[PDB]
Amino acid sequence: LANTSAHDFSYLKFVYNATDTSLEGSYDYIVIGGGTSGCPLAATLSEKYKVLLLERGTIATEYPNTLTADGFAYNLQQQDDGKTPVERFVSEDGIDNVRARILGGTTIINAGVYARANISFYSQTGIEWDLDLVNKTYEWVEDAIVVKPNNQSWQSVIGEGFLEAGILPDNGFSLDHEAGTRLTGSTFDNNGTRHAADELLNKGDPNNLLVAVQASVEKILFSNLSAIGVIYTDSDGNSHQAFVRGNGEVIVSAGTIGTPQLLLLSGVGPESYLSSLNITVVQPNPYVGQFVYDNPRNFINILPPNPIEASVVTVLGIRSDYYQVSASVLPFSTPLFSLFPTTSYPLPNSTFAHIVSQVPGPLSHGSVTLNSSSDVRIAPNIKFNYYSNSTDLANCVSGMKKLGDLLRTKALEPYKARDVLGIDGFNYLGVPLPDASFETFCLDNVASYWHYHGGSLVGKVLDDSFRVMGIKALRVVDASTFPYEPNSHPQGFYLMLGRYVGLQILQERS
Ligand SMILES: Cc1cc2nc3c(=O)[nH]c(=O)nc-3n(C[C@H](O)[C@H](O)[C@H](O)COP(=O)(O)OP(=O)(O)OC[C@H]3O[C@@H](n4cnc5c(N)ncnc54)[C@H](O)[C@@H]3O)c2cc1C
Ligand SMILES: *[C@@H]1O[C@H](CO)[C@@H](O)[C@H](O)[C@H]1NC(C)=O
Ligand SMILES: *[C@@H]1O[C@H](CO)[C@@H](O)[C@H](O)[C@H]1NC(C)=O
Ligand SMILES: *[C@@H]1O[C@H](CO)[C@@H](O)[C@H](O)[C@H]1NC(C)=O
Ligand SMILES: *[C@@H]1O[C@H](CO)[C@@H](O)[C@H](O)[C@H]1NC(C)=O
Ligand SMILES: *[C@@H]1O[C@H](CO)[C@@H](O)[C@H](O)[C@H]1NC(C)=O
Ligand SMILES: *[C@@H]1O[C@H](CO)[C@@H](O)[C@H](O)[C@H]1NC(C)=O
Ligand SMILES: *[C@@H]1O[C@H](CO)[C@@H](O)[C@H](O)[C@H]1NC(C)=O
Ligand SMILES: CC1(C)OCc2cc(C=O)ccc2O1
Repeated sequence: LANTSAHDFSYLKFVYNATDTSLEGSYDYIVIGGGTSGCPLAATLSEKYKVLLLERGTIATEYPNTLTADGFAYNLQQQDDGKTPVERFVSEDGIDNVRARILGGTTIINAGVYARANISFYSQTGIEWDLDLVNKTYEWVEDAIVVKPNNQSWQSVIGEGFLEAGILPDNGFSLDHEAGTRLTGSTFDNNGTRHAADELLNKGDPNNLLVAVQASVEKILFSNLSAIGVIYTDSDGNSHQAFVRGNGEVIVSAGTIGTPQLLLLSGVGPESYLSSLNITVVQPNPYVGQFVYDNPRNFINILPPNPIEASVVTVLGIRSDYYQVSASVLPFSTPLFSLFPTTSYPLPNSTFAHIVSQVPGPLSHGSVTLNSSSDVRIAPNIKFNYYSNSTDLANCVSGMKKLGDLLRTKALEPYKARDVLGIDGFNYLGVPLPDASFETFCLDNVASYWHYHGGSLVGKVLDDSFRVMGIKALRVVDASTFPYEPNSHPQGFYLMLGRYVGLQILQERS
């Protein structure tokens, strides 16, 4: 595991403004999106080959509140001016949400929880994974940016509570997604310093890796149909081109939202849809931007009568049908955008525990469609269809019942306002817990867990080597690739995946 240490910006020695036309030319690899998967992918490829990583956002030093645990709230409170590390959006379901716009991607703005994929996930996918290498790649990530968290009083309360509520066994400290209660890893260190995917660029070869920031990739260029390069615009609005050469490849790592958007803008997607927008079809595929998922977050907020210490989430309660955590949160008068599903939600006057359950899968899905047929800076439309699938609603009911059981534990009893027998002894911010009343509560108070995925699925858009079917020299590696979560907290899987696929590409080519 990593030690406590300052965020390592050594890689800035090979980070350039996209305004620099001398970045234009031929590379072995172009990676689109310097995010969770993109950074370790570009770093891994750079060991042997000339790599250009293109990121639309700027560098994290521009936004210092990205670099500490106590800055997390600030980035969600900050208004979206088009340059900030948090890009705000609202799904067509009406649920507020955010995505990253910064070098390091969503690892620079997230809640830092680190876990490995459920070990059953690999065989569920039917992909022929090299499982030894998957595990070597987790250790490569974890040695760089993951710590064993110190004890935090609220996380310890919640962990005792989960165990008392029957979320067994006690797994102690473990990175594994397994049934029961555990302390997991964190990408915040014990000093509260954020570590992130951008630090994995420090593993790249500084003679082979170049990173362009404020590089907005607008189109994949095509040739036996092959990807050959990209068009990208800089912060001044000028256009630039970069190309791959020989046996090289373009990899799209622009995320659940960015990947399908760029594929559609490039003419890769459903024929009738693209034809309807007068976008010339390069490669018809009915599934680009289809099977987009957002695992529901359902929650209560308790307001203890005595202050609790704020905490980062480290203690997880895992069952097959729900994944539960709690954060202890300082009061604020500026809302954290997407913490609550709309801007019309009460402000907390005192410290509160946000007590949460996540629906696995989920089975409900929607889509990403273009808002503009030309401008990548215009966010696409996204709809998740929360609770359209009744299995999802059934699983939320089970989770909400378990949060009921948690509020009844001796662990939580000291946080009640009134020493009465029932959970009405708590004071709530927003809607308290109440099968039909649990269904209404699930449907009406749903928020994003922020762990959205899909839009470029393996088995739909991609083959088992993450290649776009029908196109040579084009891959996709990010959270657009899988229809189900790998675990409760997927950043660990997607960081591993960038390097892993990087290694498969180098092997394929060797
Ligand atoms: C607020 C929040 C909290 C979270 N908390 C946790 C947690 O604690 N633990 C956890 O495991 N998971 C957490 N997640 C989820 C997890 O962090 C993400 O699912 C994962 O990081 C997604 O990785 P990605 O590579 O698919 O996307 P990203 O990391 O978002 O990378 C995509 C990159 O592409 C760039 N980009 C997009 N389009 C273009 C373009 N056209 N040209 C150039 N660049 C482009 C973006 O700016 C971005 O940097 C959280 C998510 C959020 C939003
Ligand atoms: C890139 O250069 C422009 C001036 O041409 C400036 O406005 C911008 O802030 C620079 N971006 C970065 C990331 O340095
Ligand atoms: C990979 O690591 C996990 C623990 O995360 C372990 O259960 C599993 O046996 C390992 N698998 C292999 C193939 O080594
Ligand atoms: C962490 O500290 C808390 C004190 O609140 C203690 O109860 C808990 O047992 C500790 N956990 C471990 C694994 O040491
Ligand atoms: C597509 O172009 C044709 C002209 O060839 C026009 O009739 C039609 O309205 C256009 N559709 C859109 C959505 O631009
Ligand atoms: C792990 O994934 C497998 C297969 O997809 C599933 O059967 C199991 O419920 C998951 N375990 C947990 C604890 O989520
Ligand atoms: C673009 O987005 C807005 C809301 O975000 C939506 O209401 C509008 O109709 C969208 N346009 C298209 C063409 O999808
Ligand atoms: C829910 O999802 C499964 C696919 O995983 C499907 O069999 C079923 O039709 C869906 N249920 C509903 C209510 O649509
Ligand atoms: C549990 C979850 C979703 O994640 C982490 C988190 C942090 C804050 C910080 O102020 C507030 C709420 C919150 O919620």
